[PDB]
Amino acid sequence: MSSSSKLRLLSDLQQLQKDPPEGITASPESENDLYVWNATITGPMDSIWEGGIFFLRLTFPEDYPTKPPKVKFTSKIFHPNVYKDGSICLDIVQDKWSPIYTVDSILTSILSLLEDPNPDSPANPEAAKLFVNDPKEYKKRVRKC
Repeated sequence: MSSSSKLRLLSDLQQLQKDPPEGITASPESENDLYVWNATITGPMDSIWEGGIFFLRLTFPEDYPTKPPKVKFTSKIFHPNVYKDGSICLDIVQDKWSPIYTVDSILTSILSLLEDPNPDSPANPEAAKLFVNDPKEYKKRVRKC
């Protein structure tokens, strides 16, 4: 189980280093622990996110990819699917996890959440209600966290 999770994490990193997705970076924090990663994503170049860069922490279980990583924002953010501690409500790293998802797919999915939030799972109900009912105020709260 230890060698298989190491090998899969090595494989996920090799994929990212070969074809890095636009605006996304990710890697182990230290070469001695493949199970704790830092990542950055670049928000859409629109009037809400303004190309802002956000920091994330991914921590992987010992039996990855059978179980998903835990992913959280370490940058502060105002967003319908992000809890106060930065943890993200995203079903593909939760109830809908599948070993088919690499770090690349996970981070690509999280960037999509930024530009297109899911109002159905409001981790942040205030943000969700503004996104749905008052977009000008939503944008205001996004830009001043």
